[PDB]
Amino acid sequence: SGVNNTKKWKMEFDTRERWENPLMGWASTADPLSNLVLTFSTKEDAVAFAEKNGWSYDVEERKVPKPKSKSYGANFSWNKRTRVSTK
Amino acid sequence: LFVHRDTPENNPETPFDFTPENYKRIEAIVKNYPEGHKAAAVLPVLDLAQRQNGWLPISAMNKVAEILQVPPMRVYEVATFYTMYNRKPVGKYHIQVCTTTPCMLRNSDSILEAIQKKLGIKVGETTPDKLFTLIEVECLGACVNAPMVQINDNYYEDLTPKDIEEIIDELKAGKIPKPGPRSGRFSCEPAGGLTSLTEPPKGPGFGVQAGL
Amino acid sequence: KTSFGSLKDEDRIFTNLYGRHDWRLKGAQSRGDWYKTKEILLKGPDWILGEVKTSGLRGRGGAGFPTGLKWSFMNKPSDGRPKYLVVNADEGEPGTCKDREIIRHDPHKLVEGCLVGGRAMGARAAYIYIRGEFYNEASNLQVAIREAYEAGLIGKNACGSGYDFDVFVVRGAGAYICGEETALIESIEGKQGKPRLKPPFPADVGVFGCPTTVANVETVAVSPTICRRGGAWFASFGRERNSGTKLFNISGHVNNPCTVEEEMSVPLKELIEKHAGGVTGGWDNLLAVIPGGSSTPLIPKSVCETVLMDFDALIQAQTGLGTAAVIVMDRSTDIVKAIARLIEFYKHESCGQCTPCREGVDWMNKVMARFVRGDARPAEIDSLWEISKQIEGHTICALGDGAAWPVQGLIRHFRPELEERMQQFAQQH
Ligand SMILES: Cc1cc2nc3c(=O)[nH]c(=O)nc-3n(C[C@H](O)[C@H](O)[C@H](O)COP(=O)(O)O)c2cc1C
Ligand code: SF4
Ligand code: FES
Repeated sequence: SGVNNTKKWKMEFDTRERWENPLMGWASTADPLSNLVLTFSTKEDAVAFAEKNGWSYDVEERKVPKPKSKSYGANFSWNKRTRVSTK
Repeated sequence: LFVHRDTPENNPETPFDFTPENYKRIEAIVKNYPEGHKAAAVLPVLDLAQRQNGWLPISAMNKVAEILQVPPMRVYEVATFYTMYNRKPVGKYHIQVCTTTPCMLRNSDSILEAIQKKLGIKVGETTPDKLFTLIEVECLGACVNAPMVQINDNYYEDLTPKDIEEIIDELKAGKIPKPGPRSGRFSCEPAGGLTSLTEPPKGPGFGVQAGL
Repeated sequence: KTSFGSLKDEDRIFTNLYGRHDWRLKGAQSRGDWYKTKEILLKGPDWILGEVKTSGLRGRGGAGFPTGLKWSFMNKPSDGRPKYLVVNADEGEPGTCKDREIIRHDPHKLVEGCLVGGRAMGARAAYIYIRGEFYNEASNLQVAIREAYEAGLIGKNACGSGYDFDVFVVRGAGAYICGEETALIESIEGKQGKPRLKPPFPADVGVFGCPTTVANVETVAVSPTICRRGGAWFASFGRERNSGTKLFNISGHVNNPCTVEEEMSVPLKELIEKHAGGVTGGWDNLLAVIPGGSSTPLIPKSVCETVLMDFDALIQAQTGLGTAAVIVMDRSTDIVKAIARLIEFYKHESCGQCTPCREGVDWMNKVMARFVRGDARPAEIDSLWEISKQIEGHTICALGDGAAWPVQGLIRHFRPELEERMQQFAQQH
């Protein structure tokens, strides 16, 4: 339930091939950027960084949970379906 | 245990249904509550099944769920929350000895051991004849009459090891002993003489204020 | 007035307390019950709520809230939902058996109280929740209710007053927690007896989700007499803000354990000696008293010398009046074992809903069991104090507080006994 890892903007790159090492079976890679992950305060900062480095990019708008209406009293509604059968 | 495992004696196919007269009693139970809230009848109806059957097999719980249109799990929750429901068979006489502090202070232990010796069982067990089951319970609300026991629906109070052994002797013989204190008083008045309510009570209208 | 006690029989409310007179309708009427009920109902809710307000009556169920103010939460316009009075006859507090005597020997006082109290709240019916173990008492109450229905005192056009009122009886199935007001409501609704968080308060969302007032049997049963004789008559008993008469239970190590009605603010010493025949073995043999049932902290003999039995006096003594169930322990008592058994009781009674009581009380029970044998170190005493404070005020309902307080009373007043027991165990091992 913690939301502290959703505060900042991230920039990662497209995933490329990983293959089994013939000797041990370890995951090999030839992608130098496979682990690169940058952090940004805003999406403008991330876009600015991508633009000056020549990377083409996709920006996905931040998804924020929409505010909910909570009411403990509704658990015992006289005539509504919100009444709970168990606690 | 608060989980169920099917056995040949206790499974969904074990026979149970309310008698025709108990169905009439159920109708009066359900009519005591607002329409749209039949689930309120779960406790009285579940107790009714126990009074007919003696205990609550899983099939009895299922029947109550069906009659009241409540999910069976919600009935299982009730059966396992309230301690008066017997989810295993009990003897003909369910002896329940209070051992909370007020009764403990007045020697409920001597009552508990007297029963165990006479019936030759331990707390929690049933006699081989299946006549008596013995357990300890918490305060039964008769603390000034300690030590005391409940057998089925009756209270037996101000007990001594002799008194309880006499009650068990009567029960073994098919007699039904009278409930209440066995020490000399009738209920909760102090022994040795009333310290209050000695004079005849006043009648209608006494002390009534003006304007009524 | 500055001295209290010595209540006269003319001023006692429950005149059939010992069941030596007919408990059915005819005996009740001859004793003054159901007299001018029609006039009281026609006076109106505000007049009835005024009398209960002026009487100074406080809740007899254990918490002692002012009754007139509490009942006035229902004195509001309707909104389409029915309104209910729920009478709490669960009577589960160890040491407490007063409500049992009212139901079985003075049932018509309770029935009339339901109508008068229900009228003040504008309720359509009263549900009397009585513990399932009180089978014979519930049947007695059921017989009285039928007589009231046949006589036209309740039901349609009750007492010819043009006010309809039903009185239902519903039995419990074995649960101390179902004496808590919201757990009682949940049990009536067919669920596990688990308390509700507040808000909402029952006067807004109660039984079946409707405006509800939960009142103790004794609180309800005295309201008709307060209306007939006046709130002023009631307030002339006991200290200021501690008005009225009170039913007491004196059990444990006394000569004649009994139930009795006595004035509020009676001295604890006077109550035990005048009515219970004194402490077993003499007053000098007294060790401790639990004054208001198992949920109230104990007090030592020194405190019991002069304390008064009312809400305010017992609070200043670091305890409470509770249900006014006096449990007396003489000096032959193993006080640590006595308290340990109460914690075992609360362990068996906790509903398990909320964390501090589900886990804390079971934890306290394990520690107390070791404290009985001395199989602990003194540093665990301050640990147990802190645990009890982590339960108190952190749980949904007051059962958690009711378990914490007895432990606190033991540590407050008998720490040397606990330490002595650990010292004895250590040398023996
Ligand atoms: C664990 C627990 C058990 C209770 N048991 C009872 C009871 O048996 N009878 C009762 O009247 N109140 C009992 N109460 C108090 C009720 O919650 C409530 O305060 C009372 O019914 C209100 O009525 P009153 O104001 O007239 O006292 C209990 C409270 C708790 C926390
Ligand atoms: S304090 Fe105990 S009895 Fe009360 S709600 Fe929490 S777990 Fe249940
Ligand atoms: S302590 Fe046994 S009846 Fe109350």
